[PDB]
Amino acid sequence: DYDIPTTENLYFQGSMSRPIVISGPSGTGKSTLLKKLFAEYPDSFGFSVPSTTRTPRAGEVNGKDYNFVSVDEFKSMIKNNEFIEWAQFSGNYYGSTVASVKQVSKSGKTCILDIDMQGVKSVKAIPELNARFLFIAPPSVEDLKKKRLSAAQAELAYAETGAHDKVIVNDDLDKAYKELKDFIFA
Amino acid sequence: FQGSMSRPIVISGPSGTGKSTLLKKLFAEYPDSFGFSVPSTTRTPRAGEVNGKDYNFVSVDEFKSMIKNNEFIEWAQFSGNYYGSTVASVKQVSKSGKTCILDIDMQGVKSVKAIPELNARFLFIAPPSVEDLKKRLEGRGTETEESINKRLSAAQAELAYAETGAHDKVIVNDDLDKAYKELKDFIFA
Repeated sequence: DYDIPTTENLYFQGSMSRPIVISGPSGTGKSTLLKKLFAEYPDSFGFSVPSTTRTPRAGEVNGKDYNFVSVDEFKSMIKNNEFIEWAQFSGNYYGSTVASVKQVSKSGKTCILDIDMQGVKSVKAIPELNARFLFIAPPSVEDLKKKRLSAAQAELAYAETGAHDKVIVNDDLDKAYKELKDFIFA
Repeated sequence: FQGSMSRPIVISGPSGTGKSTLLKKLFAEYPDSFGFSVPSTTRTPRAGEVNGKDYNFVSVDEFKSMIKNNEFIEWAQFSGNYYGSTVASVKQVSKSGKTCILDIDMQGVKSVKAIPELNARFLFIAPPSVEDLKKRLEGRGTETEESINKRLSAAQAELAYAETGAHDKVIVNDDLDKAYKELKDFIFA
C-alpha cells in the first residue's frame, strides 16, 4: 500500500518487468542464441528505441526507429543522467535512455539490452533500472581464436568477480540455449 | 556476368513525402528487376550473415588498401569498425542483370554526382509543398514538433537544390497512384 496511484497521485513508478542485460565477447555464439530466442518467442522481447539529433531518413518513424530530439534536449538529457550510453559522431548525438528501456516494458514485452562491459557497468550505476545480468562465455579463451582478444579477456575477468546473475558457457549450442530460456523465464 | 549495362538510379527526396511507400510498391510489383548495393565492412561476421549479401566482409588491411586505392563512394568508422560503399558494389547489381537503386538524400546525391563514372540517373520525389508535408506528417500519429521541424527544414534545402535542375526528373507526390505511374514511366524509359 505504499504510493498507490490515485486520481490525486498520478504517478506510476511501481514495479515493472525486469530488463535483461546480455553481454559476452563476440564469437561465442551469443548472436545465434538471441536469433533463436527471438525466432521462437517473437512477441516477448523488444529493444530500446535509440534517440538521435540527426535528421529523419526515408521510412523512419519517430518513436520506432529513433526518438528524434534537438541538440539542446539531448544535451540536457546527458547532464541529467538520462542516458545509459551515448555517442557523438559527424556532429550528431545518439543514445539510449533509461526511459526508452522502460518504454519497451510498457507494451508488455521484456527489454533485452545486448551491450558490452562498459554498458553493464553503467546499467549497474542506475538504481531505477533493476536489471538482471546474463553473461555468455566461450568454453575457453583458446577456443575463441579463428589481438582484440584482450577485449575478450577483460570481459572474462570482469565476470570472475561475480558481476552477472548467470554465466552460460557455450560449449554446446542446445544446452546453452535451454539455459538461456531457463534464466530468462525464471 | 554482364558489364555495367544498366545505369544505377539514385532516388532522393525529403523525408516524409511517401518515397518509401513508392519504393515498396515498386519492389513488390517488380521483384526481379532491382537490387541494393551491398556495403563493405571490417567487422567480423556474426555467424548467420552471408558474405556478398549482408556485407562484403573484408579485413582492416584490405579496407585501408581499398581506401588508398579510391574504391569507395563513401566510408567511415562506426564503433570499432570500417564501413563503406564501393563503386564496384553498385556496378555489381548491373553485372547481375538488374538495376541498382540508391535510396539516399541530397548529401548522398552530391557525393554520387562527384563519381561521374557511375553514370547514375537522378530521380527526386517532391512533396507538393513544404506546408503540405507538414500536414502529411501531422497526420501520422507519431511525429513530434521536433521531428517534423527537422524534416521541414531539410525539405527546404532539398527543394532549393532540386530547383537548380540537379535531377533528371522531379515527381511531385500528391496523388499516390499518379506519382507511382510517373515513377514507372521514368524507371522503364
